[PDB]
Amino acid sequence: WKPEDNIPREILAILSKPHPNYQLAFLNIIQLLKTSISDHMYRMGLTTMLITDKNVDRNKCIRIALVHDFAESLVKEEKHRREFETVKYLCESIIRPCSESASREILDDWLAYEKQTCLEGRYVKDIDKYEMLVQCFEYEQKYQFLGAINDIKTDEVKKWTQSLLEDRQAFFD
Amino acid sequence: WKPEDNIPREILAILSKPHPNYQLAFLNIIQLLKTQRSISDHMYRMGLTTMLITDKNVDRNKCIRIALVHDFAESLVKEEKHRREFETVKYLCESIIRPCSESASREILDDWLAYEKQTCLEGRYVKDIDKYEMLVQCFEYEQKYNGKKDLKQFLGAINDIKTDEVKKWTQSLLEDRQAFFDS
Ligand SMILES: [Zn+2]
Ligand SMILES: [Zn+2]
Repeated sequence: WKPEDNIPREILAILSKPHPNYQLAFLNIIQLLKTSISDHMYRMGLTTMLITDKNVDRNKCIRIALVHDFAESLVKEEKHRREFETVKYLCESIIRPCSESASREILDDWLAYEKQTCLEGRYVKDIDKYEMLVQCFEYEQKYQFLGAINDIKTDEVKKWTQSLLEDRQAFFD
Repeated sequence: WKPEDNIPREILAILSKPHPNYQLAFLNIIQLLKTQRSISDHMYRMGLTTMLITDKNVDRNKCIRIALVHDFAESLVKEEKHRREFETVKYLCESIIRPCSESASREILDDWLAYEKQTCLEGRYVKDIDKYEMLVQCFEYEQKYNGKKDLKQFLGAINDIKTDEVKKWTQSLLEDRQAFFDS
């Protein structure tokens, strides 16, 4: 495989020339965030700000909730590896040139989500799930949840889902 | 006028309710921000753009937050228009953010204030980037043609940028656009 087979032809052309415009190349690879996971990650980022837990840097939480689904855009056993190498490629062939801190921190936050070596990654995955719960509920509000209270880690988002389920039982009747 | 006018009823029902689900209501308010002048997508591309700041003297966390909130007063939208957005941010904070995270309320209010009215370096950077990506938009559009172009959005860009770093980005971009038109 090759982690450029999905990078468009002309962005590849932009980066290959010596000392390219890595910023426009980024704002182009991102101006592709609409296929719409851009809204998804943005909404999750805004949601992270509501964590009561004192043991939280919600800034890293936003970082995680802004970069994690942003990997599966290009790209399982082969996946969460080759996704790792495409994140590697974006970090070291786009971000590392014109940004020192960002390449490192971005990769390690992507891992912090894709291995959950941090409480923030756990919160962000909890949110990727609980927002979808909200969406299923607000959908059937015009007319499936699957044990998802078990499928939540943290106690805080567990309580969020508990409130959501109370509202479910209110609605149906 | 008052901000409650520009708010869907379903959410107000979620709110004048005993044990209101403030998180669900916040998620609803966020889920109807998908709309452009999408603005959720605009703020997301902003959020990932601001991470490309290398002015070591900048809190890019506050940058990402200002970016992700600076245009959030937009479900509730002629000097009084900014009055309405200010009262809107305040209404959303005192009545939706305070009742579930008292600190996030004063974080969001002051991040929005740091943007629209400038207060920090992070605000300057986020504003410069809202202009920069619009410039990228216009250039890609102009590229999909032989030119014209659509000068008028470019006349005088390097003067609407306040930071050195984004001035540099914009200089590179204007160079490449002149290269396009030299063909
Ligand atoms: Zn997701
Ligand atoms: Zn903006």
